[PDB]
Amino acid sequence: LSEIAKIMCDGTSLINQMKVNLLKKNSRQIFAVALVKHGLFSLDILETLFLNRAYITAYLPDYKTLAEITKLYKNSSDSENANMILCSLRFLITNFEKDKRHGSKYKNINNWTDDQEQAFQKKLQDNILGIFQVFSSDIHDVEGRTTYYEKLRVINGISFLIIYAPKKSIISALAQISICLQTGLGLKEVRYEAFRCWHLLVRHLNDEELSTVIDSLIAFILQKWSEFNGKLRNIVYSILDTLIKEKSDLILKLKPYTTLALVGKPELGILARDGQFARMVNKIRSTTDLIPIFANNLKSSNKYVINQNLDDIEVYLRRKQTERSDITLVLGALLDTSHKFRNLDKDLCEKCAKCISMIGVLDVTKHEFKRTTYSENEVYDLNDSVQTIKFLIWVINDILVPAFWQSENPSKQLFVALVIQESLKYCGLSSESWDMNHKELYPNEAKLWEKFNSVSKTTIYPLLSSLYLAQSWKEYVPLKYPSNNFEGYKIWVKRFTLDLLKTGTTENHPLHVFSSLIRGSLSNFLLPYISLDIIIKAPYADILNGIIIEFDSIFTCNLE
Amino acid sequence: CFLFICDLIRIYHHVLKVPIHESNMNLHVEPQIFQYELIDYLIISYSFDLLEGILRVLQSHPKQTYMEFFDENILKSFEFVYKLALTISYKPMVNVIFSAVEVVNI
Repeated sequence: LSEIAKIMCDGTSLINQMKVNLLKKNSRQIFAVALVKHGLFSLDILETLFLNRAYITAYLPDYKTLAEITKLYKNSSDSENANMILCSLRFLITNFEKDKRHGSKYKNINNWTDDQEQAFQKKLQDNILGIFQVFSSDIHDVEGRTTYYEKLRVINGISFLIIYAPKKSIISALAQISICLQTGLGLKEVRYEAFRCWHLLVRHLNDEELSTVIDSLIAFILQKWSEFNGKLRNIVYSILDTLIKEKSDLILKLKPYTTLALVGKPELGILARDGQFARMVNKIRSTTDLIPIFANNLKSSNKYVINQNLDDIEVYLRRKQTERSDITLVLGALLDTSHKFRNLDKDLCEKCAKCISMIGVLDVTKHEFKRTTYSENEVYDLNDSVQTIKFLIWVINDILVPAFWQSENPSKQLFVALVIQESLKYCGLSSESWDMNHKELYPNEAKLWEKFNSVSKTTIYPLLSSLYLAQSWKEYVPLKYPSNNFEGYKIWVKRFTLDLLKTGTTENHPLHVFSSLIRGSLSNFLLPYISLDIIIKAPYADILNGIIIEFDSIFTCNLE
Repeated sequence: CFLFICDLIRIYHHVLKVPIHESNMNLHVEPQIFQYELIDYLIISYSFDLLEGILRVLQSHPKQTYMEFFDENILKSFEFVYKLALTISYKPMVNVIFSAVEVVNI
């Protein structure tokens, strides 16, 4: 026990203060978790450790957040002992139960508690949130402790989570952990067993899933083929085999594009391994105008997927034309590709231009599907409370969904969970949309919220922190002048904080404002929908607060 | 001649500190002229090559005629050019790399 004393002293005169700080760290650090896995689960022994060199208050209080992942980060044939120890550590999360005989009883034999078979379900689905927060902090931050040792261990642990997780906590942040493992695999060294993990996912997930993550992998593999060794190719083959066998309708009917590309890449032996697979693939292909399919694939942004799209589109167009023979949308797709590229990666832009070379000006009479407008539609946020419901669902479905899905932003998903559940109190009982005759009939399923329907119907954890922003409200000169001076991003932030100023009704506006409260273009999109309340009112303080900027920016210091 | 050409070089100091690499946006679509490239390349090089040749005629002059030329202006002007040349934050450029370092040798 004096080893910690020596370590702190090397850290001396205030070594007691050092011990206090280190104990504070160990409250949620891996100290409690690893002691639990090493010695036992007795909270009395935990107090004994709290008296090893002193520093016990946080024991009951700090029993949940970070020690959960700290324990999770060791999930790694004889270690079944460690597996049961860890699973028992998972059993014991409740600090009160730790104080109770449960404290020394949750490390019992295999036949552990059985009310835990649902209470423990609730427990794990709760701070799956926190442990994901931990791991994304371990991955997508700066991590001056780069140390992909952590990445490896976290991958091991999350794989064991696939080994043991209910559908609900799975989908709690399936897509998030997908992005985490995805950027892992993107990183060089991870792949060696990142693909192992991918296979572990493959062996048992779902049917509705196995879409929103698989194409990324497909693009990766059918793109980087050069730098794949023997055994990488071997595991790849196993993966192909699993793809063929355990979930065939997905590759054949629910995402056939991958099959198109891989077959058109003829150094793989798809027909050699399975000639029956080849038949079906080719049939469906020659059968349904692949142009809209490539259009949907170009709607996946990223980079690898876009490149695969471009190449395969070129090949298809070439062969079809050499023959003799909708057609339009690829052109505008490429337009956006280049437009985003217009500042990033000239090679991608040149690929878009090569596809446009194959196509070209063609005919203008041939109707161009360029749209007319978009949805800035309203739905009585004041009256017709049903239309207010429409208002909120419109807000969440329109753009909050992909942001809540495609964003690479750890903390923002916290607000996602919080305020989206706060919006989901309109469907708070899970069985409303889940097993019941209940007529929740939730709209805007979007196949993503539908993918999230159960995972958000009653997975609500409040997470409602926001404070101390009222007085400094940049409004009336503090806003018009700041925007006319510079900066503009913070100008938009301040303006949209007109809700923090004088809006935020607890009905809808409070949660709506606190939504982006984590805080970047979304500001402009959300901005149009504020001063209507006051201009209804017939208040004047916030009215001027807004109007000052909203009319001074008319010609605010041009020709700066 | 010498100073005149070093500060000629600082009139063409816009060469040896071209960036570390072609950025994702920086294009190589071009008028594709090797003309003014080779122009200024000959210029810069030949000029450093002056530096070389006349400075080595200095070194091969009688030892008597030495310190009469060396002032801190040599340090500062050649310091400008060296910093311009053996970049640690741009593209290095083997010829100028040569020349500059042999001036160090000088």
